[PDB]
Amino acid sequence: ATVNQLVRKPRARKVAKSNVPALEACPQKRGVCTRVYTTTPKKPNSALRKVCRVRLTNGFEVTSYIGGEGHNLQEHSVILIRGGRVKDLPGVRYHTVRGALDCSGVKDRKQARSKYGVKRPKA
Amino acid sequence: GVIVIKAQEYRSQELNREAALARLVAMIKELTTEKKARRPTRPTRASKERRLASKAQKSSVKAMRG
RNA sequence: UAGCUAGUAGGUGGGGUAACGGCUCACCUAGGCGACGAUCCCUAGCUGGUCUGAGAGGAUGACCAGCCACACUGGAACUGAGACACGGUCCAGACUCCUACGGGAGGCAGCAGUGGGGAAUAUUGCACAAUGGGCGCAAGCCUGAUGCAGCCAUGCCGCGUG
RNA sequence: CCCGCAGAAGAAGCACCGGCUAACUCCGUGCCAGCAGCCGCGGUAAUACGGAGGGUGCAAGCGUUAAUCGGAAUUACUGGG
RNA sequence: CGGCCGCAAGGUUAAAACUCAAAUGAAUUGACGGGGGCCCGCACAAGCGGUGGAGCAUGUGGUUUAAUUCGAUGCAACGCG
RNA sequence: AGGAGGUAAAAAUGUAAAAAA
Repeated sequence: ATVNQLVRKPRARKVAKSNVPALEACPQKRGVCTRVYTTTPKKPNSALRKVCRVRLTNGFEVTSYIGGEGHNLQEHSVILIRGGRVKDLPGVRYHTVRGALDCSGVKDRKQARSKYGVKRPKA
Repeated sequence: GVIVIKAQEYRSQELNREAALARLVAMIKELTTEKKARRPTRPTRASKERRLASKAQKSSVKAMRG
């Protein structure tokens, strides 16, 4: 509407926001994975998810989500981080790829073996 | 750790002795017994209150495709 | 980000370059730029195009081609048709190597490769047969341009596992 | 490129099966442990969790994350209030 | 936050980080109102006689025990099964 | 039938004793 208002002030395109603020266009990043803990989600559900803070290689203390059940981390043992949210933890933006550089894929896991670092029993 | 306490205001030296004796007892006891730990606590009304939402919500979320 | 600029705006004359020009001095005029967005700050090589989209637009500029710019950092020239120069020279600095301590040497953002950073990205391969260039009367000589292979499912396309 | 031998030998996975969206049952755990792109699932019968078997999709690829556009006529000049 | 205006109180201009999957409008049906109107019931008013006071009977809670069987536990459990 | 004044009062929350770690 009002072309003259448009020729003075152009149609400003709203800035599209990203949801993985690690770094622009960085798929995965390595993380030291310091101080691991376990707390509880919000109102609708209730559990004790294994979650940790992650000191990144660019000095970013991001908060991630330790997946699965059988972990192998504590204060050290550098791993890998992938994006994604779980909505239950009020304030998480990062996931963790099990079967990482310093975290093994959990055993006694037969189905859903693409992720969670599950090796297919060749025998 | 070579503690040095100065007992000054009192013309009598022996009055300053007990003034230093008072400064001895309070200094060490305040550093002796610390805080009481072992917090936190487990939720109480979650067993009910949280489930209260689940009893009224599920009756509404049954869409039945449109 | 509201004013910006003082060889700065123009004039005259001399100097100057292959070439007109404050490109440079002497003197005169007091101007010129500015909301149609100047100075100032952040970001960025640009384009034919690429991806998507009904179209218009939106994002982008790896690969191929055109153009600009850079060569450890800054500056400055010289030879010459042309650079003010990747693999030439002079100076200063930073960082390494050689040393008889006097004094010198060097530049992979060329092809491979090493460390390193990183989520990640390949052999210290073979040969100038073809094509292109350079030089030469020609024959020829050199070329990690180029031509192929090694490695990778990275994508596309295709057959197979009857 | 062509020719001969050729024992089927030497060659099939991964995701998903609550709705969104093609695809189902049982056992184990009992809001604990976990799954999840969106709403959400689970209080001892869970088609949504873990596993088993059956099903579907795509295929030497398969899913996740990331980035762009589309859907977004939710920056609308075409094309909004 | 910075600029500007302001004696000051402040005003004007005008973000982002982070965060939820909503917030919101109008109308509809109920429900509710220490909102209004109409109407009914021992609701009250008008009285009669009790409970709660004492004893006893009987049921429950609690407590206790080797057990004090289970269940019922506002009105609508408690001389109940 | 219009009308005109007129006549009205205090009282909260829903783990609500049931926990500690």
